[PDB]
Amino acid sequence: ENTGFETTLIKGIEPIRQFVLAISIYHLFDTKLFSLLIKHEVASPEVACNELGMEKEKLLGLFRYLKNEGILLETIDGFSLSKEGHALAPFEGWYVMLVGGYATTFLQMGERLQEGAGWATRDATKVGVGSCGISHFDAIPLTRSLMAQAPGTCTKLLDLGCGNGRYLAEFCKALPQIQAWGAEPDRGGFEEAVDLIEKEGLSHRVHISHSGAVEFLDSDFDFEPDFIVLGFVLHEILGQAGRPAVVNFLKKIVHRFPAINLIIIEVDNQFDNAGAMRHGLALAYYNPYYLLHCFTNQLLVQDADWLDIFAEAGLSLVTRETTSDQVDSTGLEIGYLLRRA
Amino acid sequence: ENTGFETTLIKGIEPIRQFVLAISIYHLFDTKLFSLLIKHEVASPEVACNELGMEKEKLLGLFRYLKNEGILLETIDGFSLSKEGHALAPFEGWYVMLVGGYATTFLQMGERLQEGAGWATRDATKVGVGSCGISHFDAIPLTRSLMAQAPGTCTKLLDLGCGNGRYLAEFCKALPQIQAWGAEPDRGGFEEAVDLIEKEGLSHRVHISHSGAVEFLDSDFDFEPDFIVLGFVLHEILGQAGRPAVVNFLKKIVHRFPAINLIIIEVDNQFDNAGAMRHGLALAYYNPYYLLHCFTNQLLVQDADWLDIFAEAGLSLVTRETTSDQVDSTGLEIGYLLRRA
Amino acid sequence: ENTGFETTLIKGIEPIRQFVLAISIYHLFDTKLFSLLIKHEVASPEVACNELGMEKEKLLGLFRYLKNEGILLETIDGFSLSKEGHALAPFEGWYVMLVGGYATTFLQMGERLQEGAGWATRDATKVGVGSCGISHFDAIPLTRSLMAQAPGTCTKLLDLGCGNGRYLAEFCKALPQIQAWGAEPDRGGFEEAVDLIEKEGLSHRVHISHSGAVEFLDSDFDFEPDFIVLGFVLHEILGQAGRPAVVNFLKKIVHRFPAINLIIIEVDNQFDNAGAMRHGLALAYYNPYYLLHCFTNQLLVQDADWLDIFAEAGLSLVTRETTSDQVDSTGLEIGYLLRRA
Amino acid sequence: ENTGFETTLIKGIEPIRQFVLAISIYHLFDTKLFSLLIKHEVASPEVACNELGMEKEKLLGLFRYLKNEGILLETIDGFSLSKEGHALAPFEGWYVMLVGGYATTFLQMGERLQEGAGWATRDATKVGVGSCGISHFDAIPLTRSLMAQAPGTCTKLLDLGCGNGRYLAEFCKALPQIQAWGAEPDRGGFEEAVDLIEKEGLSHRVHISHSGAVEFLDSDFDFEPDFIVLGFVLHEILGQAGRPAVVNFLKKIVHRFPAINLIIIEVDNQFDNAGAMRHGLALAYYNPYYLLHCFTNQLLVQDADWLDIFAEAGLSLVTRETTSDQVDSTGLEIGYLLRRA
Ligand SMILES: [Mg+2]
Ligand SMILES: [Mg+2]
Ligand SMILES: [Mg+2]
Ligand SMILES: [Mg+2]
Ligand SMILES: [Mg+2]
Ligand SMILES: [Mg+2]
Ligand code: NA
Ligand code: NA
Repeated sequence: ENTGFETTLIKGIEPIRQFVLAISIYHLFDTKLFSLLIKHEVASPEVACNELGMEKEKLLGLFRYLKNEGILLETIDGFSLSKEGHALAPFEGWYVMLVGGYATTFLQMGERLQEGAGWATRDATKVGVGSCGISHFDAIPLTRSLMAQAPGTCTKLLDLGCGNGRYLAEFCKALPQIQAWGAEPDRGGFEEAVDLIEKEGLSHRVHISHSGAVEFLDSDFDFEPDFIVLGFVLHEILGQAGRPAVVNFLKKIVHRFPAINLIIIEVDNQFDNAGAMRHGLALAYYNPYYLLHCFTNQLLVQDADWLDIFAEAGLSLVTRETTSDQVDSTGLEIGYLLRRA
Repeated sequence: ENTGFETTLIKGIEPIRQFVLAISIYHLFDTKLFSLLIKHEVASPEVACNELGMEKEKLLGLFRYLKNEGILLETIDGFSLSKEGHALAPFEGWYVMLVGGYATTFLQMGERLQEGAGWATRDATKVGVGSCGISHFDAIPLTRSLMAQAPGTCTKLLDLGCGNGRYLAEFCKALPQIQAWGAEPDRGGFEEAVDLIEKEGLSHRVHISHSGAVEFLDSDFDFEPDFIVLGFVLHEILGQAGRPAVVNFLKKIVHRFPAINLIIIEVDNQFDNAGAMRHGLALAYYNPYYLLHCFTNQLLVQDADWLDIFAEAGLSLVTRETTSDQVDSTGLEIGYLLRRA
Repeated sequence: ENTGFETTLIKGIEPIRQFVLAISIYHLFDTKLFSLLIKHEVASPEVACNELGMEKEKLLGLFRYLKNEGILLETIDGFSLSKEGHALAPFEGWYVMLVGGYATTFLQMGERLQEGAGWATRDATKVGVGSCGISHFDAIPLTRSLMAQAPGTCTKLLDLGCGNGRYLAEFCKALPQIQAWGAEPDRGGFEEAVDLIEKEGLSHRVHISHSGAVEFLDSDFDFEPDFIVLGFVLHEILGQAGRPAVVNFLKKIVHRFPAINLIIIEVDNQFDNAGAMRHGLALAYYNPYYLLHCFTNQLLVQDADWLDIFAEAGLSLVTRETTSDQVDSTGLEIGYLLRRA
Repeated sequence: ENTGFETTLIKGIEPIRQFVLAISIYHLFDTKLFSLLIKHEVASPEVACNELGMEKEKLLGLFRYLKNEGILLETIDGFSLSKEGHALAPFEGWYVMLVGGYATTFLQMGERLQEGAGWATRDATKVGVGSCGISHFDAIPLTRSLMAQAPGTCTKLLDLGCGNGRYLAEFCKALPQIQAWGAEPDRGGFEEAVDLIEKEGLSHRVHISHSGAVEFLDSDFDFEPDFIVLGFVLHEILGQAGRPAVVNFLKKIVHRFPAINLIIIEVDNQFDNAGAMRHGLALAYYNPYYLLHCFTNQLLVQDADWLDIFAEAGLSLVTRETTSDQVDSTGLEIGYLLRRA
C-alpha cells in the first residue's frame, strides 16, 4: 500500500535536492553567469549565450531549474537574480572550494575506502581560488591582526601556498610600501596568481613562483623576508612528508632568516568533540573539511600538537588568536605569531 | 567589520552541507556499509574494515562525519545506525540514481554549456540500478495496474531498457506462469540483471540480452511477447534518434506483433508549469530530473505530445493512469496501455 | 546513556524554535518596531524606547533574541534590520492574521476538542487587519480582474466583511469615480477601517458601518450598489447560520438589487486531497487555515458546493478565476463573478 | 506583477507553518491522544472520541492536519503515528513547558514591552510538568552525579520547586533508603505531584507541600534533610526578591542545617555570547529561554555570579559539573555541590 510514503520521500531525499542546487550555484558562479546577471540586471538566454559562448537550450534548462528554486526571476524580458540569488554573492569562495575543488574528492570516497586504493584527488586550482575567496573574510583579517602585534614593520612579505595571490593583493593594497613574493605548487593556481596580480596593477611589487613550500625554502631565491605567512600549509606537509619534515622545515626558516616573524594559520582538529560539532558553522563547514582531510594526504592535528611542533623547531609563541566571532566563532581557525626562540 | 556575517554564512552554505551529506549517504549504501550495519547492529571500524576490505582511518573519518550529522550513533562497542539512519533505507534507489548515476552529469554542466561541447555523460550502470530500486515504489505498481486492464492474460513479457531486471523479477515472482525477456544497453546494468535474475532463482524463466531497444526490435530474437513494457525508454530514443525514429519504432512493434499490449511509462514535461513546480516532490525530484534531461541526449515532452506520437504510429489508447498518490502525487509519471488501432 | 540524544533533540524541537520566532516576528511588526527600524535604519534601544514608550531591558531582550536568529544586526550605534529582516516586510499580513488573530484559537484546540466545549474564539481585529494585508497580493488583484470582465462599470461598491477597509481604499484610489460602503462586524476592525479611510483622504467617498453582512442587508441603509464584494464572508455565514441562510442571503441581494454584479472570493476545501496538500503553499498556509476552520464556527466547502449554492439562489456564473500563479498557484483561492439568472 | 512572490512567501511564512505544528504537537501530547495512539496502534476518530470524550469533526480536523504534515498515517482502519510521529515521544516535556507553559508569555510580549505594563504571566502548572519531563534527560542525571561526589550518603532529601515531583520519584525508586519532601508553589503542579507520588507507590516515603521555597524554609516543617536540591529555583528568587534575599535564603539553609549538602542547578546567562549562541541547542532552546526570562520576574545570571553569591552566603564549592555532552553539550546547564564553609 505504501501509505504515507510520499511525505517520507520528500524529506528523505532533501539532501539530494540540495546536492543538485549546490552544484548549480557553483556553476552559476564559475561560468561567470552570476557576474553577467549582476551587470545586465535582466538577460534573455539568447543574450547570455552570445556573451559567454553558450548553447541556448542547455542555458534555458539551468535558468528554469534555478527559477523553480527561487534563485532567479523570469519576466518577458529575461532572467534576473532574485533577492535570494543576490544574497549568495559573498559565499562564492565556499562553493568554488568545496564543490569545484572537492566534489571529485567526496565522489571518490567509496573507491578510496578500499585497502591500498590511495588518496583521493582534488581540483587544486579550484581549491586555491575558492579558499582565497574565503580568506577575505577570515584568514586575511586574522593575519593582519597578528602582523600588527609583531615588533617593527613588515617591508618584505613571503607567502608560501599563496593560491591565486589574494593575501598578497590585499596586504599590498592596504600597505603600499610592501614588497612581496608568493609560491604556489598548483600550476593553475600559480597562473591565476600571475593574472590577479597583473589585474590589480601589482606586478612591479609582487612576484609569484610555481613551487611547493619545502622546495621553495631549498631554492636559491634572492629575497630577505621579514614576515613569512604559512596559511593552512603545515598540515599539507605533515600529511605528505611527516612530522620530522615539518619540524625540519620550520628549523630551516629560522636558520636562513633568524629575525623573521612567522604567521601560521591552522585548523584545530576537534572532529571528535561533541560540543564543538554542534555549532552551526562546525556542521556546515568543519565536518566536511575534516572528512576531506581523512581522504587526502593532509593531516589536521590539535592546537596542543602544533604548539609542541613549534617548540621542537626552536620557535617561541609571541601570541595566538582565533578569527573574529562575527565571521567564524567556532575557535577552530587559529593563528600563531612566532619568532626564533 | 562583517557584522553578523557568520549567521548569513551558515544559511548561505546550507546547500553545501547537504551536498556532502548526500554523497556520504550514497557511499554508505553503495559500499554495502549500510547493509553491514543492519546485519551487525553495532560494528567497530576494525570489524567493518576486515569484512569489506577497507582502510580503518578513512572509515573512521566517514563514520565520525556521519555520527556528527546524526546518521550513526557511537558507543564503546562501535558504530550503529541511529533511528534517522535506519529511516534512510527505502530511499537507496534515489541516492544511487541521482548521486551515483548523475553526479558526474551535474558536475559537467559548466563545461557542457559551451557551444559545441556535446552532451554530458553519466554512469549508466548506477542510473539503471538506482532507477530499478525506485521502480519498486512507483513504476512497477503502475505497470501492474495497467496490465490488469488489458484483455486476456500476460504469458510472455518483453521489457526493453530493463536496467538490473527488477520489473521482470517482481512480475515473475507475483505471476509464476510468466516467461520473460529483458534487454539493457548498458553493459554493467546487463551484468547486474543476469546476477539479480540468478540470485532470485529465475534464470530458467527470464533471459537478458545486452542491447538497445531499437536494435533489439531489428534482431532475429525468437520470442512472441503478448506484452511489451517501455518504462522511460521512448524519451531516450526521442532525444538520440528523433521523433520519426520513435514513430517508426512503435510502428515496427505492432507490425511484428499485431495483437501485442504495450505499456509505456513516461514523465510529463511540466518544467515550466508554476503550480506543478511548487509540489514538494516536484522540487525534490522532478526539477533536477528535468535539468539532467537538458544536458543529456534525452528529450522529455508533454502528455499531449506522447498521445500525438501514439496516434501517428497507428496505436489506440486503452487507458492512461498516473502513479498512486501515496507514493507520487504530482501526476507527472504517466502510464499508457496501448494496442494496435 | 542517552547516546546521540542531543542531535535528535535539536531536530525534535525545531518546531518550538520556529514557534517562538513566529511570535517574535509578529510582535516586531505589530508593535511598530519594524517600521521604526525601517525609518531610523539604526536605532539604539534607548531611542526606540523613547519613541514607542517601551521598557529598555525587555526591548533589549527581544532585540538580542532576534539578533541571535539573524533578523537584526547590532553595531556600536544600535540595532538594524539585517537583509533577512528586511525580506520579511511583505509578509506582515500573514503574521498578523495567523499569529495575532489565530494564536489563541490554536492554543484553545485541546480544550475545545471536548464534547460540548463550543467553538474556539479568535482576535477578530487582528484577523481583519492581517487578512487585509494579505489581500493586497492575492484577493484584491483577483477582484480587480473579475470586475473588469463584468458587462457594467463599477460606480457604487459595497464590501461586506471589509476588515480595515483595504479593498475599498485600493479600489477607490485606482478608480476615482467609485463611491463605496463597507461593513465590518468586529468593532476593532471597524475602528481601523474608519481610520484607514480618513488617512487615505477617502472619507468623502467611502462610508464604513459596524455590522455583520446579513444584518447589513436587512438594515435601512440608503445606497444603490452596482457591485457587491463578498471576500471570504459566505463560509462564515454557512458555518454560523447554515446553508438555507446563505441561499436566502444571496436571494435577498438580487431581490433588493436585481442588476447587481456579485464578486465572491472563497477557499476551496481540498484538505483531504493528497496531491494538493503537497504544494509548498498548501502546507504553509492552507493546512493551518483548514485546521482553524474545524475549530471556529466557519465552514469551508468545495468549488462545486459553492456553484450549487449559487444556482439555488438564482445566480448565473459570468466567469470564475483563481489567483495569479505568481502569488498563489494552488488553485484553492477562487473568485466568482455572478449576476441574477 | 509580483514576479516570483509565491516562492518567497512559502519561505517567509515557514516560521508560521512550524508555529501551528508546534501547538498541534503540544495538544497531541497534552490531551493524551499520543498515549492513546501508542496503546491502540491504529484508532478510528470514533474510538478516540469515545475514550477521551471528544467531538469527532474537531478531532478529524486535527488528525487530517497532522496526517498532511506526516505525523500521522491514515488507513481504512483509522489513524496511527508514523515513524516521524513516534520519534517525537521523548520531547513531550519541551512541548509541554514551552508551548503549554510559555505560549501565553511569548504572546504577551507586545503589551508587556510598554512602560509600566508589568511582567508577563505563564501557565506555571504546565511549566512544572514539562520541566520535570525534560529533567529526566538532563538535570536528574546531573543531580545524581553530584550527589555521588558528596562525602555523605543521602538519607533525607528536600526538593524546593519540585514541579510534579519527578526528581523525587526517580531518586526514591533508584535509592530505596531515601525519605523525601518536596515543595511546589503552583497549586496545579502541587496536585500533579501528590498524584504522581501516589501512582508510583511512594506516598509513605515522600510528602509534598504547597509552598514557595523561601516561605517553606520559614515554616514549622519537621524534617532534617541531609541534601537539598534547588533545581532552577534561585534565579526565580533572584528576580522576584533580589540578590540580598537569595544570599539570606542560602544563609538560612546552612544556619538551620549546618551539615547539609546543597545541589543547585542553574542556567548560565550567555545570551550575548556570539559563539555559544551558534550551538544548535542554544538556538533551539536557550535563545527562547533567555527571551522568556527578560519578560517574566526571573533573572538569569552567569556562572561566576552564582559562585560569588555562594561565597557571600558562607558556602564552599565541593564540585561543579555540567550536563552529559550526549544530551546537552552547550555547557549552559551547570550543577553545583555545596557545603557550609
Ligand atoms: Mg588542507
Ligand atoms: Mg530518461
Ligand atoms: Mg474564514
Ligand atoms: Mg467550523
Ligand atoms: Mg526559570
Ligand atoms: Mg526577568
Ligand atoms: Na589525510
Ligand atoms: Na536533452
